[PDB]
Amino acid sequence: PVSLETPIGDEKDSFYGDFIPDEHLPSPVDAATQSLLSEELEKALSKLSEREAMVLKLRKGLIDGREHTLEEVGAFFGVTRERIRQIENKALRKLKYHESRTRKLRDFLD
Amino acid sequence: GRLIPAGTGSDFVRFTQVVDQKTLKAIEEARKEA
Amino acid sequence: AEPGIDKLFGMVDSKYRLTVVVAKRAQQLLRHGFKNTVLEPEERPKMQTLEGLFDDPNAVTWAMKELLTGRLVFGENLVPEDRLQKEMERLYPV
Amino acid sequence: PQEKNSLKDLVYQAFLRLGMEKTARLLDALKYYGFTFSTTSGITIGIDDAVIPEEKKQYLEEADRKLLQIEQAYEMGFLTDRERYDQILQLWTETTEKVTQAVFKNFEENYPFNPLYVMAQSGARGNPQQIRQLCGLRGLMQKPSGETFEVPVRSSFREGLTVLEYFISSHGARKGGADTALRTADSGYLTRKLVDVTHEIVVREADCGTTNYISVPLFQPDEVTRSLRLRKRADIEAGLYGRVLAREVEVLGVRLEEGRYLSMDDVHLLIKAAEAGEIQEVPVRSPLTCQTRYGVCQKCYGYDLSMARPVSIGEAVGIVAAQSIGEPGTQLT
Amino acid sequence: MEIKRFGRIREVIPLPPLTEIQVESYRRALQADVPPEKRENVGIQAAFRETFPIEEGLVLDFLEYRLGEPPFPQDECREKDLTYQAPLYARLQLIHKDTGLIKEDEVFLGHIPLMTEDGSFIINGADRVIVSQIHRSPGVYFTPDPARPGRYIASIIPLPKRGPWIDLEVEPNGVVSMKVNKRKFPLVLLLRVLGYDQETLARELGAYGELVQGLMDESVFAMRPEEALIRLFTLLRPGDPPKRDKAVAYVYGLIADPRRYDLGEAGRYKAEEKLGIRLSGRTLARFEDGEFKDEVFLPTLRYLFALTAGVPGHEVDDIDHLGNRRIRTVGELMTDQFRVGLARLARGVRERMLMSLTPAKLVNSRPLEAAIREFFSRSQLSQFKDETNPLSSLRHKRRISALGPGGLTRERAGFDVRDVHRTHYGRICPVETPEGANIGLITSLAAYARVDELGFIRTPYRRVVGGVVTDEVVYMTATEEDRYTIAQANTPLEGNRIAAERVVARRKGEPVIVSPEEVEFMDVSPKQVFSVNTNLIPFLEHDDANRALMGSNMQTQAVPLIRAQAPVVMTGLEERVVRDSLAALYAEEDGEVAKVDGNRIVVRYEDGRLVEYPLRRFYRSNQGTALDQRPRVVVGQRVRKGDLLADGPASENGFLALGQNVLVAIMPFDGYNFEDAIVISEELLKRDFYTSIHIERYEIEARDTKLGPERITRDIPHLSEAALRDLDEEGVVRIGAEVKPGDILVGRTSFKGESEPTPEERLLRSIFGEKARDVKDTSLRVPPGEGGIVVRTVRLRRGDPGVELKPGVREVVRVYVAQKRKLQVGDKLANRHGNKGVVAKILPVEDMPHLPDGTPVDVILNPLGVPSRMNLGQILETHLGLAGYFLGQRYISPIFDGAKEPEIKELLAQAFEVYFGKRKGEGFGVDKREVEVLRRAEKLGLVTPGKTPEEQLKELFLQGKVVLYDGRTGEPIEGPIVVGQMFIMKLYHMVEDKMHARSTGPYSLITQQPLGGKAQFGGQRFGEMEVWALEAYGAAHTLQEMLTLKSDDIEGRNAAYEAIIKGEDVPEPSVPESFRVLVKELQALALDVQTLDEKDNPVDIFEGLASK
Amino acid sequence: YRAQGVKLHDKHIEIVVRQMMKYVEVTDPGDSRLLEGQVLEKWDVEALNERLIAEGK
Amino acid sequence: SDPVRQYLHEIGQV
Amino acid sequence: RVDYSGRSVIVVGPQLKLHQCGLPKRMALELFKPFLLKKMEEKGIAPNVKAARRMLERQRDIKDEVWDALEEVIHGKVVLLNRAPTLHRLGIQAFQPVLVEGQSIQLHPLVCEAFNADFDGDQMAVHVPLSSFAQAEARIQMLSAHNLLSPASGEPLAKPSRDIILGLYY
DNA sequence: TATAATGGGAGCACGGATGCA
DNA sequence: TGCATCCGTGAGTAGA
Ligand SMILES: NC(=O)c1ccc[n+]([C@@H]2O[C@H](COP(=O)([O-])OP(=O)(O)OC[C@H]3O[C@@H](n4cnc5c(N)ncnc54)[C@H](O)[C@@H]3OP(=O)(O)OC[C@H]3O[C@@H](n4ccc(N)nc4=O)[C@H](O)[C@@H]3O)[C@@H](O)[C@H]2O)c1
Ligand SMILES: [Mg+2]
Ligand SMILES: [Mg+2]
Ligand SMILES: [Zn+2]
Repeated sequence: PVSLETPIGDEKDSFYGDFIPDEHLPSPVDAATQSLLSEELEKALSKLSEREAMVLKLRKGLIDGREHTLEEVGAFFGVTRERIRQIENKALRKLKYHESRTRKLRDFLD
Repeated sequence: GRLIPAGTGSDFVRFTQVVDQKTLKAIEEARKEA
Repeated sequence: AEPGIDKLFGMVDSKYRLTVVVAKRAQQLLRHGFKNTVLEPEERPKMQTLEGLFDDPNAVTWAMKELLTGRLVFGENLVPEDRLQKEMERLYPV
Repeated sequence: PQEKNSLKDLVYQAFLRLGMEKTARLLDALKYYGFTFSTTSGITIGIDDAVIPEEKKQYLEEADRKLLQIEQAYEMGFLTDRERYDQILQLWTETTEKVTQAVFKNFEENYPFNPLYVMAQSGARGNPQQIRQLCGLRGLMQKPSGETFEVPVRSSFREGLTVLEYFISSHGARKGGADTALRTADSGYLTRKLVDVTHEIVVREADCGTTNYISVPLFQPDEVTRSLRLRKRADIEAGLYGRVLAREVEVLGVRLEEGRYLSMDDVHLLIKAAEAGEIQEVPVRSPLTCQTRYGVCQKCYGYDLSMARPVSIGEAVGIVAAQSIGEPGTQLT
Repeated sequence: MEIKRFGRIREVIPLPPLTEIQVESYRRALQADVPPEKRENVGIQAAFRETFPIEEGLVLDFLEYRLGEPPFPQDECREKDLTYQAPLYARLQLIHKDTGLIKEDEVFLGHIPLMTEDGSFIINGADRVIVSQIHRSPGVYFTPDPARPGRYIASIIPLPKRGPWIDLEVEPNGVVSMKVNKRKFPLVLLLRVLGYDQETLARELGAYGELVQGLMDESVFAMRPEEALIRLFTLLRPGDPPKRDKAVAYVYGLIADPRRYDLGEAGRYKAEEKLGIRLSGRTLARFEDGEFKDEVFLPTLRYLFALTAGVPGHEVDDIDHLGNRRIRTVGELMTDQFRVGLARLARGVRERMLMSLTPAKLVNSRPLEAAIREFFSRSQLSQFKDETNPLSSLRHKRRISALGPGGLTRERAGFDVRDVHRTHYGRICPVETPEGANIGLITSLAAYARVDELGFIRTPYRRVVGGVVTDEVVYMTATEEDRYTIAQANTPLEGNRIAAERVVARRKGEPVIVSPEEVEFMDVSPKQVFSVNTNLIPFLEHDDANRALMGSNMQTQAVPLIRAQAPVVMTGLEERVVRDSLAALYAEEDGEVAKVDGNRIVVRYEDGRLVEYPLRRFYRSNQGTALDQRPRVVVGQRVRKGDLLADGPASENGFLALGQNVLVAIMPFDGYNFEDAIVISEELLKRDFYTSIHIERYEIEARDTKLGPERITRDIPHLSEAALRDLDEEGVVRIGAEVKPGDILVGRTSFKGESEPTPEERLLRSIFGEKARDVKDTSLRVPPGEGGIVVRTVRLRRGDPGVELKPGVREVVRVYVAQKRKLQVGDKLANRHGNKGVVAKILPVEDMPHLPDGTPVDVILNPLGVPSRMNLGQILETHLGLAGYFLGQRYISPIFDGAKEPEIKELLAQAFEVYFGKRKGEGFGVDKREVEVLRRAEKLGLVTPGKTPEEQLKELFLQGKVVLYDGRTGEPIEGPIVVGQMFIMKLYHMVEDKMHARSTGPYSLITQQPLGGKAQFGGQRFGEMEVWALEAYGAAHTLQEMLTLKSDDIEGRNAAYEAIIKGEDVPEPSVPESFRVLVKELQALALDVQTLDEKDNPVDIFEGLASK
Repeated sequence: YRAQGVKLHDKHIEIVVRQMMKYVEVTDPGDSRLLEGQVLEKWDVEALNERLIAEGK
Repeated sequence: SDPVRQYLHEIGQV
Repeated sequence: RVDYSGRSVIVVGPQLKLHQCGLPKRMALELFKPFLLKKMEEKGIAPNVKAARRMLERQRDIKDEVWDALEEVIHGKVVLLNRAPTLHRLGIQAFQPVLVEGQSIQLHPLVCEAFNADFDGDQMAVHVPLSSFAQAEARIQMLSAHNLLSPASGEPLAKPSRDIILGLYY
């Protein structure tokens, strides 16, 4: 490796490290984007029923961070795993419909 | 990175409040309520 | 020069106090969507677009013009902060 | 005729009387008409606009005459080497002055609308020295060691320098450049020092209620120490203007109350009073005497000099001081 | 058109080859054109002879070296980012004296960089110039002791890094003290080591009263030279065991060993000449027959004593005399680094000798290659070459730096070395120096000056014998020049004889009036006092030095123009510059032009051989100015030897063309020319004056990574055919394509990092049923404000012929983008007199001030720029330009010898006839407007009352003033205006390059603060002084924003951005990151920093993250 | 400054000069805890001194 | 002052 | 170093009012960019913020709607101009930007003396005050037309000079 | 892991605060 | 008490 303190200018005013960007911390734009994405997903999940939106939220990990299995979400709502699978299917279907009309979430696909 | 104690950051001028007469009387009658 | 700046300075013991008043008032206008303004319809700050005259979006232009009218009361310890904010939220929700 | 000083005074008076919105308007009008007329006025520079006064030749010839009277007096032993060199320097200094006066008198009498003359007189551009070098002689040049050459530069930039003259000039040019270069750093360092020592000083309160004050002398002992003379106007202004009176001052029938901020007019009045022998010194509130902790007070500081009105509490007067002192720093020779 | 040249002075000799200071120096260092046995002990030959033989295999010796041919030509070297260099081999014989063994082999020492034809190097693809270095000549000097007036210091100075400075002083106590390596000690002791006895010193130094008594010490003469040697060694080296052979070795290395201690050949000569002695070698003493024998010390101490005693013929030394300061050219510098690398290679040799051995086994050339590579790449004196125009390169090569390794540091240089010394005359230009912090530290070699074999700068003079000026020209150093009365070059001559009974001359720089009987020498020319640049300023005698400096320097900043012209008024150096700068192309022998193409010219010479000269076409210089040669001859044309085949960049028919000749009016215009700003006519754009070509080079790498290969591809995730439109099949933009900011130059995809999607990503991917790709778009795009036409694309791939990249790199693409830049607002213009300014207004032709015949002016310069600046050369240039504008001719008006007013007036009169008479014959009389203006001029004293209108207009014209109508109105400008032709250059500072803004962007790693500079998309520095300005206004919130929201408060800038795009008010700022950094760095220093609340409780600004 | 034609108000210089005088040196501790030759701010020693005058110390 | 010299000395004491 | 800042070459502004400065469009688009995004969303110009930014990324995707929008964004707002070295407080001053074509910042004549600015190739830096508070400070306290007198001597700092004096004298 | 080897090598200038004559 | 020593300091922004 090379030293971050390697001089740049001819006078000693300047370090090489100083021309090196930080790629780790999210830019203000990045942060803003994930914010708008959480808010837009939340806007789109309110056009569902509380149960089907909760099913998608528990299935994709938006709730506790973990993505639950169909048997677990079906055990949570007290229904059959096939039933919760179908509630999931119609939820996702309604989301695709509202998306098709509103155009709102498309831009976030990069 | 604090707000300096001079100009608009002075303890002399910085706590100054603005309120319009409508909101002012609206509060004034509410504190005259109790 | 900001219109009426001399009178504006006339109003306060310290110019920095003028600045604070104007800034806070503009925060209020911004928060309440201007619905709380002390300006009459014909006193409203205007901006000329392509289409036509629209309300001036600049809240500080507004706040200053308001301050010029006399309709605003400024000072220290006029009213508890939470109470002011709540009475304003009641009077002009948003 | 309106020149730099008259216009500056107009702006100041208009500030005092009409306020800053109006003065900004006046400034823009002055700007506009000034530019407009300067376009059509026919101001230009040809080589013939640098006018060599005939007198120069005479003044030169005469110099060469006295230049002999010194030389001879060296050979005969009446003059040392030092006294001779010093007499030559004095001669050429007085000659340089002579041809300057010649240049400007010639302009004023025969060519009052000459571009160089107008530019210099108005304050638009140029000072007498630069005009002299253009028209009269460049004058004396300095050696690298700093001591002056015996031979002046007789040429003007109009006439053009000899390569030897030119080379002689370059020493001074370079010493001047290196001096500027090395001075800006010392000025910078000084400024940062002053800022660091003064930064916490802010106007924190309207009055510290001190009874103490400083007395601004309106007179100074002369270098002859023969008598006391009135200080220069600007010195008095710089010590007085915008200050709060520490005590009531009664002069010329006018009563200046205690607590009064001295206007420029109040100051002029006091000066005229001192001229009439009614007062030799003015009691005044000062940061020197202020009892405010961590800064000064409004009364002790006086005017915010930028607004021509009492300073607003909260103003950082320390930084303003350090900057006000530091800024001219590169101009000190 | 016709060229009239003024001036009486005839130059007896032409200007010396202008780059010879580089060319000859390096030619001499390498000695490549000499057969190995015929080489002298100068140069890298000196290096080898000094390093070898290597003793204690047993002995390794050096026979000869050789330089091979360059493996690649120059253009190829620039293409592939290689170094233009030749292989270096050395024949070495390893000898064993015990074994009687001899093994002889030619070893490869690596490569050495070659200078090109023009005096520059190509180092890793970029052109570099090695700048010469002025310094104190080695030798023996005597300066006054600043502390004790009446006492002196003798100083013995060798070459840089050639051993210790030694000081001989006479101490207050009376004993003479020698100072070496910051250790004082009685000189007597060393004198005893040298074999001196008390009687010998009493003999020699006795002549000078009481001093030698201070030199006299009993105990010292008591002990033998051996004992005094060991005593001295114990004085110099405390703690080192006082063994005698150890002491001998050390003191030998210090004062004797030629491989350790070296005076220059310059230092040798100087010591000899000052002390009036003869030096056997280049060292202070010798080792002969087992003992030390003196050379320098006694003569030195002698001179010191004699000086102290006030003995005649002994004087102090001016250290700023150009006899005591010498130039170290490229050859000397490179040879010095060669000497270093070779000494290291030799340490490696000796080290390897102690462990079946040949030379190739004993020798590692890595340290040598490293010393050379380090000198050329990373030295301060090795400068990225200034090729903006050809003159800039020429000037670069002729630079003299007081800076660099083995020289002064900035701020450690007082007025002394920055000064113009009297001895600079004809040697170093008194004018051309940088303004600002480097003033006087960087200078330029004078036009006629030469650096001699000893490194001293010499200027030519003409021998004058008995008032007769011969054509014999002697080149003198400053010390030699100090002997003579030298007449000025403009001294009147009838034929070869001095025609004046009083002549202006110089004796030791002092101006003096003498007789032709007293004149020993005479100046060759005034040209010799100034640099090459300063010599291109007409009427320079009428320009104040400070502005002349600016014009002089700004000429090297001129951009080559597509329509470029030579000045209407030239000094006469314009052709020699183009010739020596190797810009243009010339015919080698007499001949006939066979073929002419845009790309190539083919010429058949007398001999009959058919020679093909290829032309460099739209090549990008270091500075991005376009360098290209254009054919100046047509098929079948008969050419002589030296005739011009092709014009280079910024050349018009082989004359230096740095700019344009425009018609100027000097007059204020509506504030648009306020404070040095300039108003120009739109017509200038219409005819493409001031239009310049610039080429930018963009580069991108695809390298092997751990997550996959990066690759150049047209297939870029989530991009429209709109976006990929101009991309070729491989992903690289096609030649000819116009690119604008945001456009793709080269497509590249990189494998995505190690990541798991956040729940939002998962849900989103579910909603759209689009699988997230393995790669992301890393494509090189045109940066903000850049772009143009793509004129070239180079591609280099791994696995391809003759191609090898840095380890890990699969492929490198370089795209070239050319732009034609019209003159625009903010671009910088300047004349040769140091009048400079930016274009603030471009007026339509109908608004320009115009002559009565309808001709509009091009440029309006403000007269207010003249009087305080005192540069009138531009005024005279303008008058001469008016005259030459109507006569259709150009002039050569050399410096200090050139067109005076009366001749300018003659030309102006002739011009007036053309200007006016044409109109009078066309059936037009004077205009009512002209009558009004004439009335005004009459009142101004410009014209004589009573004369006709035509006569008065002529009277104005002879003053270079014309009636000028206002384009806006048609009313005349109330007074008459100076209008004429001026030569104005467009400089390298273009607002296109400097305009930059940033909203948010990259942040620094540690500080979390915005990066710097346009290229990094950086933020402006708001530093201590600006903060002070905000404090002084008492704007607390603006300040707090600068300190937090707008820089390193992470939460704050994030929140601020989000809130601004939502239309919310900006949030209250929080703790700036650099403060947390300060706290943690202070914790690292074992100091506990604690932010507290008003109750003196700890406040956590780290929000729990750092506390267990 | 006057020599160079720079008009500058006295009070700016007076503020800095005031800072130059900010400190004092103890020539006797009296009843305080302070040491002879100790340097400190004039304000602090004035406060202390009036506290000790209030105590009768 | 110079650690190598010092260590050399100490070494030389045995 | 700070965000929301730029720099360019200054050029004389004779037409300008004392409180105004010429600011290039290309610069202003970047300096006020987030505001321009919000405004582009309020108007029809983009579905949302991200589309607006993407549309600003490529220079050929930019249309006059965004220019008029940017005009609406800066209305009433000021920017700070700064020239180094900043010797006294007047080395930073506040101006209302007038958007101009071309890449040079246009500076008012009467402020040159205070900035020690001239047209020989000087450059200035621009800063956007973000908050209503920063804008209040900027417009009331720092605005060019509000500081006419030297805090140092009390004499007019912004005053006729050069060509202005020349013409009035003439 | 065993012949014996035993001490390095390069390298301006001013003020202020303190230590030493 | 005064001479000598060690230590710290020497403008900004750009840019590279
Ligand atoms: N310097 C190189 O190594 C180099 C490499 C490659 C090519 N070139 C060419 O030479 C020109 C650059 O010359 P230099 O930079 O070496 O020297 P110079 O001062 O004469 O440069 C001319 C302009 O560059 C600007 N500059 C330089 N240093 C600057 C600093 N520290 N701050 C701001 N600007 C700086 C500047 O614009 C110069 O123009 P002027 O000298 O006429 O001054 C214009 C105004 O700028 C301000 N200013 C200047 C200088 C300093 N120190 N501070 C300032 O504030 C003032 O307001 C001034 O009125 C290139 O063109 C290239 O061809 C060199
Ligand atoms: Mg400038
Ligand atoms: Mg200027
Ligand atoms: Zn007070």
